[PDB]
Amino acid sequence: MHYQPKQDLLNDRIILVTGASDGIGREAAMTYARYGATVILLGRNEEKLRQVASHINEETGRQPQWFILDLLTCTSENCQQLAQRIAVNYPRLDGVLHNAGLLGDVCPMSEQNPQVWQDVMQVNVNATFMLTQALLPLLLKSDAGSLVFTSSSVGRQGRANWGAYAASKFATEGMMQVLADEYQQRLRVNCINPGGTRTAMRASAFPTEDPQKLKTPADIMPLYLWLMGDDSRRKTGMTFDAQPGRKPGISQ
Amino acid sequence: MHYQPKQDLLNDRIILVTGASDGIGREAAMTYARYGATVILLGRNEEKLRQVASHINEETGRQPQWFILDLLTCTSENCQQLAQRIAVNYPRLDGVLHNAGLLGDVCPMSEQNPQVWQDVMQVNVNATFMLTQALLPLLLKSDAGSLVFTSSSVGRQGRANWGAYAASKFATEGMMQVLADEYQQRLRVNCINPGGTRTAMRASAFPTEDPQKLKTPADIMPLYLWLMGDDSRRKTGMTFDAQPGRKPGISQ
Ligand SMILES: NC(=O)c1ccc[n+]([C@@H]2O[C@H](COP(=O)([O-])OP(=O)(O)OC[C@H]3O[C@@H](n4cnc5c(N)ncnc54)[C@H](OP(=O)(O)O)[C@@H]3O)[C@@H](O)[C@H]2O)c1
Ligand SMILES: NC(=O)c1ccc[n+]([C@@H]2O[C@H](COP(=O)([O-])OP(=O)(O)OC[C@H]3O[C@@H](n4cnc5c(N)ncnc54)[C@H](OP(=O)(O)O)[C@@H]3O)[C@@H](O)[C@H]2O)c1
Repeated sequence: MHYQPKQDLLNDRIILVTGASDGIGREAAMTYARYGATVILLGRNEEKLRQVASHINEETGRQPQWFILDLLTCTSENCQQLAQRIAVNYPRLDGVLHNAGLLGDVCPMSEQNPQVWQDVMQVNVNATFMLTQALLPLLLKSDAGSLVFTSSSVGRQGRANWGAYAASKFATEGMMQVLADEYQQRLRVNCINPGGTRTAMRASAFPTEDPQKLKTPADIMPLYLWLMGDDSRRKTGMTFDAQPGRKPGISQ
Repeated sequence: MHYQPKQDLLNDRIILVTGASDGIGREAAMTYARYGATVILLGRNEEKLRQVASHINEETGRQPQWFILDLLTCTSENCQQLAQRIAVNYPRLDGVLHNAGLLGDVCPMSEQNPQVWQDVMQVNVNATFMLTQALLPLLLKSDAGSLVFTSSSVGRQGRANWGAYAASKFATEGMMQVLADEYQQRLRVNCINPGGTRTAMRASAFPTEDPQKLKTPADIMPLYLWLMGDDSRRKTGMTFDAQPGRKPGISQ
């Protein structure tokens, strides 16, 4: 998506980003900030969140708040305590970008490791679900709350060596549609499939690949920017692609 | 699907059916038997499996073997011990129908109960995955092993009150496609979405509904029969509907 907006586009918007410590999440949080947003960072590692908060401070003069939450093991209650902690400092939430993710094994189903498989379901689906349940209220208390999940090409068509991850992204799509058709004109709820992007995790699943050939988290930010502003205030229940017509695979 | 075959159609086929104690699983197991198959019953409750085995005995003179396996709590190893127990008594497996399922809460995401949500993921996806991993070998040792999963209309498009269940069925579809494109010409791997059928579980999610209005597990057996015989030996990676053009909803 080509999309060129005012650096005040998100001026009075409170937006929580998961997986904000790295890759696309770090990028999205920094970009939201740079466009006015009052961003909240979520991750497991505090030092990594300190780093990110500090850079947003350098870039914008306001320092974002971070909260720690480990999706692999957090409980429903853990998620409610979080929402409560948030609630004191913020009147509401205008946006939630679910970006935290676990890849897990890329390998044949025969070799796919079950603990890892389950770890992937837990982070990508279950905890992602529980956190969105704990955050649903704060969001509903927005002029027009925007909720986006992170999908993938193997969340629309499963390919040979993808495993827990393909299954988890399908579930993400499903989960988005149930929420979308359920919050009819109360919230926007969509997925973005970012596409192959230059991050450590794309490296890990494609070591052959030359990252210089890949597009960059900054390169795909337009879509992220769109789904969060007002230019999208009527669109819900959809799955947007960041690199339309890049098509599956490695070389590119 | 209209499909009228020899009652020797599955004559020398070994077929394992999960959720064989009730509903569509009980039906499929009894129908396979009645068409020649050497059927293996899986479930959690032994007495309920005794009942079913005994009726197949009345109907066909051969008594099927049952094995107990509780998908909510079984471990990877639990699944391997099973496959081993099977392996002694059977040279291979010509078919595996994954039919065991958990509905979980039908209600808004806001009210969706997390333990139940996770229980549904565990049975429908995770354990279904681990059991198919433990059974993959026996299956590959077949002339043409057939593996089918059980999907649902909310595994293709998520609807308001479906929850863990919609998400789990999407994942099922994903899991089927990864396996299908991965066992290229080595196995057939498809889903059947049975459609609204007259079972206790359809009753539970649609109490308004009049079951007399519903089609019956025996009424949709053609598709089950198809996917398992030779008349389908080249089709893989697909999602077949039992009641094509019934369309979502209650009244019907
Ligand atoms: N980039 C691509 O090629 C592409 C393609 C398909 C899908 N995606 C999707 O893009 C999203 C973001 O990917 P990325 O490449 O930006 O990520 P990344 O930098 O490689 O790492 C993903 C993020 O997830 C977080 N995370 C993992 N486990 C967590 C846990 N248990 N608790 C809390 N946070 C956890 C990590 O935090 P920590 O640093 O603290 O560990 C990390 O910041 C993912 O959901 C992925 O599925 C991207
Ligand atoms: N019928 C429909 O309207 C329709 C529509 C959509 C989807 N489906 C699909 O149809 C499939 C079969 O449904 P049905 O109506 O035939 O089923 P059902 O009779 O209502 O019960 C489903 C079966 O799953 C088994 N099961 C549940 N939890 C288990 C566990 N933890 N361990 C082992 N087995 C377990 C049950 O065994 P026990 O008796 O021992 O508890 C039962 O035999 C399901 O996968 C469902 O998703 C059907």
